[PDB]
Amino acid sequence: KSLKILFTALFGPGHLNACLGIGSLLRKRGHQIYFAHFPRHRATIEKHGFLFISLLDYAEPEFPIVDMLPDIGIIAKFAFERMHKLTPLELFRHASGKHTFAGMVNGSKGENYAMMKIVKEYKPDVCLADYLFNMPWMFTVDCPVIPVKSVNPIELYNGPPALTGCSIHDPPSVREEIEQLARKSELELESELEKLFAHFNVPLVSYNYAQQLGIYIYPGPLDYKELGSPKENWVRLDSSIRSTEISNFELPEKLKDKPGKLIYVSMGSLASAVTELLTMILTPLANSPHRFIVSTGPNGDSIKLYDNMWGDKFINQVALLPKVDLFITHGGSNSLIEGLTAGKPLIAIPQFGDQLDNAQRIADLGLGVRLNLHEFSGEKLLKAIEDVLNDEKINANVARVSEELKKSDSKDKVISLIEKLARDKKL
Ligand SMILES: O=c1ccn([C@@H]2O[C@H](COP(=O)(O)OP(=O)(O)O)[C@@H](O)[C@H]2O)c(=O)[nH]1
Ligand SMILES: O=C1C[C@@H](c2ccc(O)cc2)Oc2cc(O)cc(O)c21
Repeated sequence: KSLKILFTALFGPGHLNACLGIGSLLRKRGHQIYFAHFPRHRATIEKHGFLFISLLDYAEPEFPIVDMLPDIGIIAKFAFERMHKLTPLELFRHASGKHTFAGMVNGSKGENYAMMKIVKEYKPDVCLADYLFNMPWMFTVDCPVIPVKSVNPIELYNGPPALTGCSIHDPPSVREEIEQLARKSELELESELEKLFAHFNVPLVSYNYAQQLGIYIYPGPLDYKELGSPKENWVRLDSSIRSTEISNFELPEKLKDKPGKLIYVSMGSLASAVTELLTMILTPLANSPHRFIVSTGPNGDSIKLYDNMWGDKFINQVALLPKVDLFITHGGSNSLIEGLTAGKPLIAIPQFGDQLDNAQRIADLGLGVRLNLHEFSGEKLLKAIEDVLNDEKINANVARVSEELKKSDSKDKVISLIEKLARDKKL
C-alpha cells in the first residue's frame, strides 16, 4: 500500500543530498515521494523520480522566502576572516552570546508558513525534515514529522558541546572554558526559537527533539559510542548517498603523464564561495608533486589553477572519489561519508559549524589529519599530504570503516520505523 511521503530541507545542497538518499530507499518500496525545496534543485529531485514542490509558490506575501545559496558569500567570507585569525577558543570568546546559526532563526518564518500550506494541500502520510533546528510547523501538521540530521551528531549526546571540535585527548582544563561559552550560546539559540514558536503559537520544544522518530546519518564506526546512547527516538543510518548517473569519471588529459598520486580538493557547496580560502589552499599545492582535481565553487572561474591541477565549479564527487588517493575536505558530513565509503583518508580544513567536530573525529580515530586555518601554512599542508599518503595505519583504518559502510544494514530497521509511523501514527 503506497504511502505519500514529503521531504524538505534547508537550502544547503548537503542537507538535500542527505534526504535524496532516504527518499531513494523509500521509492523502491513503492511509495510516492514529494520534495519541497527551491527551484535550483528541481532537476536532481525530478531525476530521482520525486515530485517537486517549490517552497516559493507557497510563500505568504508578508513573509517572503529566499534561496540563501547565491547570497551566502557575505556570510561565508565573514566566517573565513574570523576562523583564519582566531583560535576556536578566541572565536567563542569574541562571539558574545551569539550562536553559530541564530540569525537563521528570525528569518525562518517564511519557510514555516509555506510548509503549513504544502502539508495541508498534499495531505501526506509522513513528513521528513533535514533542518538545523526544529520548526513550529512540525508540531501543527496533522501527520507525524521525522527530523533528519546530517550534521555531526555529537549534539545528540551529553559530552563535549557541539560546534567546538573538542578532542577526546583534550585535558580537563582546556575544554572547561569552551563548554561555558557554548552552554551560554545554546541558551541564546533557545531564546531565539522561543520567539519563532511564539509567533505561531506552538509550545517550544528543544532544538533537536524527536517527538516519535529522529533519523541521524553518520557512520556507525565514527558514532559516539563512548558517550553512551543518542537522545530519545533518534535512530542511526550509517550513510545516505544518492546514486550517481555517471559511473566512470574520466580524468582530464591535462593531468595525464604528471607525477604522483591523485588528490581531490573541495571546501563544499557553501564555503567554496570564498575565493580567498581556495586561493590560500591551492597556491602552495602548485609545488606538491601530485595531481589535484579541484571543485572550484560558484566563483571558481576567478581562481587560478597550476600545471598539476584541473578543476571546475562542480564535480561528480561520488564518481571521482574511488579514483583518488586522498581527499582534502572542509569536514562536511556528506563529504566525510562519501570519502570514507570510497575508502580514502582525509585532510580536513574545517570552515564552520559541525565541520570542527567532524575534523576532530577524523583526527581522533586516525582517519586523516585536522589542519586549521589559523595554524595554516603551505609547509604544513604539503607535509600533511606526504604524511597521510605514506601512513600505513591511517590507510588501514579507512579501509575498515569503508568495509563496514558498504555492508551496513542500518537501512532495513530505519525504513520499517518510517513505514510503521506513517501507517499507525505511533511507533
Ligand atoms: O563539486 C562538488 C562539491 C560538492 N558536491 C556535493 O555537495 C555536498 C557537500 O555536502 P557536505 O556536507 O560535504 O558540505 P556542506 O555543503 O554542508 O558544506 C556533497 O553531497 C558532495 O557530494 C558535489 O557533488 N560536487
Ligand atoms: O554557521 C552557519 C552560518 C552560515 C554559514 C555558511 C557558510 C559559511 O562558510 C559560514 C557560515 O550558514 C550556515 C548554514 C549551515 O547549513 C550550517 C551553518 O553552521 C551555518
